[PDB]
Amino acid sequence: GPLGSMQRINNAIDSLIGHLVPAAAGDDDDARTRRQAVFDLVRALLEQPGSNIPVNHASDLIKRRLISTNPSQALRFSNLYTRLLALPVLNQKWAILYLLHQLAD
Amino acid sequence: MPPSERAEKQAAAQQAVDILHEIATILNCHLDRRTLSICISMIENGVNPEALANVIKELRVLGQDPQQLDALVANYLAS
Repeated sequence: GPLGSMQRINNAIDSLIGHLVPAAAGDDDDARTRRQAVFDLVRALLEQPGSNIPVNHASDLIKRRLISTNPSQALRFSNLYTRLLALPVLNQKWAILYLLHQLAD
Repeated sequence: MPPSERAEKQAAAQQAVDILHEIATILNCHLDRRTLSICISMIENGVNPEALANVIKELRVLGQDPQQLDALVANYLAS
């Protein structure tokens, strides 16, 4: 959970908003009002309960997606996934892969 | 944590971004390294990844659609 990490999460949200919403990134009153409205939306979105995500779950979703979209790099993804799992960093690898699967296009 | 382990973990963190950005490219996620690294940070701090994916989608809409950004502001001010 995000308990105890609110400061670091909000600092990241500030960065995201400026990077992805240029009209909300400036120093004038209107831009700063837009930033506050966007910030409040992001906070609300991150409170939404979401689904029961059960891990090989995201990687299995990504692989089966990649046989339809773009089969030429299915093997490449599988080798990348294996490398990632072996790294001594990141405690939430399943969730980062879930994020990528959700943004896959 | 001794210097050797800190250095190894910092080097592995950089490889993690390289690997995850190549995966993101294969999947056509349209994420640059900056946005990926922010997302990694939030997820490692406990943020729900399905919610974060919605956040990215909505920020993209707001950044491309002034109508929706102004509608968001109107809703915010009315609260």
